[PDB]
Amino acid sequence: SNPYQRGPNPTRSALTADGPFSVAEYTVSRLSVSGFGGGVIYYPTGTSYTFGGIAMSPGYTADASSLAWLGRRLASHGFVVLVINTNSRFDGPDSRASQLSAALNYLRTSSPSAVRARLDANRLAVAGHSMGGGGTLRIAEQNPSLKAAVPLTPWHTDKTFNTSVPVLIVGAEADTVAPVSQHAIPFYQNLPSTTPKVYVELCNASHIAPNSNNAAISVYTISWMKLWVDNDTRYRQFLCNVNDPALCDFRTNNRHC
Ligand SMILES: [Cl-]
Ligand SMILES: [Cl-]
Repeated sequence: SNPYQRGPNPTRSALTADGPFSVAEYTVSRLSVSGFGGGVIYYPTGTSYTFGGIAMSPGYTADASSLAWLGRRLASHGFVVLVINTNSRFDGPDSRASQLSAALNYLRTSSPSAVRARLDANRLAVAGHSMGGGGTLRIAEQNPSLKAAVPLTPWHTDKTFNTSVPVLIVGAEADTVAPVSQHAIPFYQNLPSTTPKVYVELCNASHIAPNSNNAAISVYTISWMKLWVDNDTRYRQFLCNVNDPALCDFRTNNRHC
């Protein structure tokens, strides 16, 4: 049962480190693509399976290297992951959405044959930090064929996204760049009631929490991607009846349970 199932039965502990798949890396140079600023693809190797794909945007003034740890972590749990560089480091959230859109088309159509051989382009998802997270909400609303969206410490001036794509938002309690009361929590609140949605808030963490290995971001991002990109109900346990000391808030409409 479940053609998309990959990897062993999960434990929390296994989800805080790199997973069972070996990972290859391919550098997409800036000038080799129109529509975004290149980036790095992390993708499984040593395997004959196909996997869902994820496009992920860094944050304001940031490089793709800021999220390398998470691109590798995801790919090692069984995902083809393209972390973009933006055309300009100063690009805003809606610009980042359009570049996510270009990056997804690139992954499907024009990436190297070794990458395409590992990708099931029918199952794609998006994630992003800061302003990249605002771009994630924008594209989830523009393109409801996506399987999931994970905005990390997100920032946007627009507060309402009418999307049927399942969304998990990571807020940081002590974020002063995108305070959760103005950004993350309103985005959560304003998503449709019928859309499966989760908000998790990291205790004593600031806007830079996504820039380095973080156990909570690892568990919740892996689990949400697994549950919706792979229909993998083994990951429901990490997302249901949550009692996590690392979190200082938790909200959900509990549609995913
Ligand atoms: Cl913009
Ligand atoms: Cl092959």
